[PDB]
Amino acid sequence: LPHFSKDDYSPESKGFVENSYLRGLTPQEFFFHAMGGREGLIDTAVKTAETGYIQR
Amino acid sequence: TTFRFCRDCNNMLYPREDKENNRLLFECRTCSYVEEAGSPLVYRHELITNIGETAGVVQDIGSDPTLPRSDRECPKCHSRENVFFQSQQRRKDTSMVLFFVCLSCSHIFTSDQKNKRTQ
Amino acid sequence: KGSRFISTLQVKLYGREGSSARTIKATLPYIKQDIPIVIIFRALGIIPDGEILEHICYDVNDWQMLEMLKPCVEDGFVIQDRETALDFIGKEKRIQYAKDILQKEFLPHITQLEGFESRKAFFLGYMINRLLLCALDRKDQDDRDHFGKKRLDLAGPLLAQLFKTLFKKLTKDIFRYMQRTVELAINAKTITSGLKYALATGNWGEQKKAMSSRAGVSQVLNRYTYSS
Amino acid sequence: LEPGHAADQEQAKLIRSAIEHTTLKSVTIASEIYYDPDPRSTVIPEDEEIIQLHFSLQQSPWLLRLELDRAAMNDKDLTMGQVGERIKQTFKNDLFVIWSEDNDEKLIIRCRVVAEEDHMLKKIENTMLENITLRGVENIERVVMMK
Amino acid sequence: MIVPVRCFSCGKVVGDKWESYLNLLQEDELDEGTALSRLGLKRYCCRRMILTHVDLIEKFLRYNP
Amino acid sequence: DESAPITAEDSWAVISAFFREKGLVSQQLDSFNQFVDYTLQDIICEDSTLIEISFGKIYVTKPMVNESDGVTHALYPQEARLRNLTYSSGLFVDVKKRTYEAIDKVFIGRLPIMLRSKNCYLSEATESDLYKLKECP
Amino acid sequence: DGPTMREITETIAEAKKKVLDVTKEAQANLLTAKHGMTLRESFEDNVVRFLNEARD
Amino acid sequence: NQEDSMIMNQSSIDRGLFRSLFFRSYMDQEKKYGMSITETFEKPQRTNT
Amino acid sequence: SLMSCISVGTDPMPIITFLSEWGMEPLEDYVPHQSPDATRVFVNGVWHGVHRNPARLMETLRTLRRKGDINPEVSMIRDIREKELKIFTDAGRVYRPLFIVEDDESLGHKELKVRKGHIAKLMATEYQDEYTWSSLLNEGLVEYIDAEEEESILIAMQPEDLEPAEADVDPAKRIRVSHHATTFTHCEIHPSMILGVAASIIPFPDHNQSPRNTYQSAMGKQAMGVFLTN
DNA sequence: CTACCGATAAGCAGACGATCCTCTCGAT
RNA sequence: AUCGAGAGGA
Ligand SMILES: [Zn+2]
Ligand SMILES: [Zn+2]
Ligand SMILES: [Zn+2]
Repeated sequence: LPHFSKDDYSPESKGFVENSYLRGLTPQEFFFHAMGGREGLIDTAVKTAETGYIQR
Repeated sequence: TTFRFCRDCNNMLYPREDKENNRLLFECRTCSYVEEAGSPLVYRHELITNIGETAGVVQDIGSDPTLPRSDRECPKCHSRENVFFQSQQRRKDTSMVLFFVCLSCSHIFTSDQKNKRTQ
Repeated sequence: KGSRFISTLQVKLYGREGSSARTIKATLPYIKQDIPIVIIFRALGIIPDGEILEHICYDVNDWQMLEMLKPCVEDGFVIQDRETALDFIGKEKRIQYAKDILQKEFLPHITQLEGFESRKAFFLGYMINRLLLCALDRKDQDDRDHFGKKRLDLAGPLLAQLFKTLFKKLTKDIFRYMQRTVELAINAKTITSGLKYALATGNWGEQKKAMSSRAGVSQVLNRYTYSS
Repeated sequence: LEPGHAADQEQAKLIRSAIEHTTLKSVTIASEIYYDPDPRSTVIPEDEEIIQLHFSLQQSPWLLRLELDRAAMNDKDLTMGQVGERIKQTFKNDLFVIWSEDNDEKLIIRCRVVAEEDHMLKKIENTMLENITLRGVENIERVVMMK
Repeated sequence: MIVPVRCFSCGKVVGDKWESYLNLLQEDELDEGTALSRLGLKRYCCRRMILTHVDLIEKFLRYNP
Repeated sequence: DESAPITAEDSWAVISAFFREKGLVSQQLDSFNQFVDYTLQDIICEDSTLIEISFGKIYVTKPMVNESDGVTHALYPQEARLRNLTYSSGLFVDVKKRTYEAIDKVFIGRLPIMLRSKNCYLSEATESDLYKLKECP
Repeated sequence: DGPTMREITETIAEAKKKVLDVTKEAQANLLTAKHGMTLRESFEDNVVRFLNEARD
Repeated sequence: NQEDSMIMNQSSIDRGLFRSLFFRSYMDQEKKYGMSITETFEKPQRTNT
Repeated sequence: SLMSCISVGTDPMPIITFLSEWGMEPLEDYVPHQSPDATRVFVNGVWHGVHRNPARLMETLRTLRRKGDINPEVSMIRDIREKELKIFTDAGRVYRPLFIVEDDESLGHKELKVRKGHIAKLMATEYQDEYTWSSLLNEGLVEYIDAEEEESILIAMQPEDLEPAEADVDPAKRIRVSHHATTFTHCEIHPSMILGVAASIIPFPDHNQSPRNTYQSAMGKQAMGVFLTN
């Protein structure tokens, strides 16, 4: 994200979310977790397609 | 490597053998020109490389707000003012070494503790 | 602003890493094949080998890059002047054909006139530079999903596409009512009725719909809640 | 592993290096072609020491010269000798090869074909990088030991 | 849409308290907490009844016909 | 004082500044105004001229109806919805006809209008006018 | 847990420095590659592991 | 109230909890074409149909 | 997102003209091997020429956009290390507004350009309903940015918790990142503006597992309400 | 000792792509 | 009534 410097490899820079649903996500964390969540929705939509065909 | 061009045509100069005298001659095949070679080195490959590591390290590099700034001393401008980055040689098997620029004398130094370095 | 000519240029580096004879050829619109780049560069204006590389490799010390272009020079050794370079492409009348393609179809942004070349010639050099800078594994392949490289088309740009088509079909129709008036009948419906159809259906096309732009651009709003 | 002779860890390393496929390309730093006409002498000062020897227990002025990464010459158990004989037995009787000692300052292999000959030596170095199997079974790329 | 009669959850009549509430807020410049308290709305279900309420009827009345 | 820095609170002041000036569907409206004000004039000039008939300054009315057998009514969104009509202004252009001498004003269909754009009646109505017009404020 | 929150915090925090150190290591070219993988691949592996363990 | 189901207070429903109006509209016109064939709005009866 | 917009598309031709009047050899006069440092200049993907000393070119260009004299929706991307300066007047580019952080006071040492003074005049205008968004935009207090330009800037997240300096903690609060980069060019107007219209209704979304948040935005649309007054 | 073939590699083509369901809108 | 398209449910 453009709130970071270049060549930053630390946890928080690349998606580690020091916080818990109770404590609440930070802005950055919120976004990263969003990116992760999307990836989950995507292949759930893709799995059901794939397996629906396998079954047939 | 380094290779050269015709003085007249301005075309690529292809090497050829003297035979009789045992020396190496570049010649152009557009016109006729011919010169003696400066090095014996004709061709070179490099697979493990260095060039393109320090890459576009240029005066205004200080003004770039997206480069991080460390606390290192500099080997010559004993200043503590520097910007840094990883090898610009964007390739799967490059090291993770940092390169620093002494925002005071533009001296380029490295975080590396194994390798010799002449930039 | 005005006219949409999507003619795509490819500059493509042949032969893999490990494979020798790494030629660089290019794709030209209308052109039946792919031409070694040094012919393109002649065909433009630039003839001497060393000036061509000057236009490509912006550094005298970059031996690796230069090295990569050695097989390109040999690639265009059979051709040594503007008139024969242009000739490869495509009587004699085929030289004319090429001289147009370079100025009408080859990189139409920049210019589309006559007196330039030098600008199209530097840009090709820039493309090549950028391609090589990548085979040399010194800068990465391009992120095809970088939002700064995408554009959203809205009401204006959509309607403007449509209007052009409609207004040209109107304009072509007056050239036809001009002919039959051998010795004022402007069909306003074309523009009225055409614009309705695309806004009525999703079909951003008017009676074509083969154009899958039909993807319902324009659909029936939605008022279930203020938030929806 | 052999039912032996099954948990003998070092005996298992032997098998790995026997199968993990190794190309010459994967050990070379750089390759160069030089014009060096004196079969008996070198324009390159670095070598020279190397040239006297390898006459103990016709050619061409075109020298092909490789440099091998000492670092990655241990990550696989590779001796200059194996690397040489390997090259040697490929071209058998039309490439004359010499090389540096295993523990010298730099690791180098020098070869000469045994005109239009500037171009043939360059095609060789294609075969040399992309076709010499040092050891191991082709296809078997990376190989891990596990317990 | 007008103050509902009778809190949903409990049944206490709140439909007669909309006027007074608007006045305790504007006229005596009070705060919704002590406004609600003074109107005799203690259980927080009835409190939500008036505090949440949006009076859209005003905007409906604004259409001429 | 007033030279002082800002706290995170003060940023809603600014989001309020935004929105007050752009609203929520600005990117729709700005696309349309650009099309009407400028781009529409251009499409006219291009292959436009004929071979001799040439085109010029384009005029866009305020939306109206053509009440078949009767008057041109000025048309409002509410009525359009109810009468299943198209809320759309007419297009007029200057058409010159140069008959050489040798060598050797005009209706052009109807453009549907985006509501609450510059060309639409609602674009500068006060809230009380909107209630009068039955469009929701 | 009041006390438990402090533990969890000082537990992530160790895995923070543990990643620091490895990074600091890799930047000084003293990181060795695990047989058959890239220098940078092994770093990612180490870091991702120190962080999953941290969470768990 | 198991498996993503829920229990609702009937008393508080009666007092108006989560009530909605529902409107539907139906449209019609007389005829599409003809100079001597128009459809009619009328309360129809017999006549041979 | 809430606060984002789309470029309408201005005319390039004043800029091209202005450029070749502030240095910049055109392209046909350019000789590479004798002026290699020259940052090359692009407008809309057209390479018009080169320019030695681009850090003043760029500094003028930016001061002109922030004056208003160059359309605020034009984006200007100087790439220091790639020796490139690219200007886009292309229509249809998405962009979002943000605060302009500027070197102030002493050669530290950044501040926001908006002050308490500015905020008061905005609220003066709100309550008496003089000083508007455009006011902020014309006095260079706020800026527009598209992803491309986003590439070359350092953005803060909150004025305070992202730069007051350094000199105890509440255990209930979410754990912060750092300052750790002190070379800001811009600041977020507010992080919550990353969200669209639907996800804006979700209360505490930062306490939810993300796919749920997506689900709620599917359902907010299906909920009975009062779609209009009329 | 040049040609003929049966033969192994190099190269553009395509028919699929979760089930059921509900509604509405334009065009004919 | 049918053809297409779009929105949406598990
Ligand atoms: Zn010559
Ligand atoms: Zn220094
Ligand atoms: Zn109650």
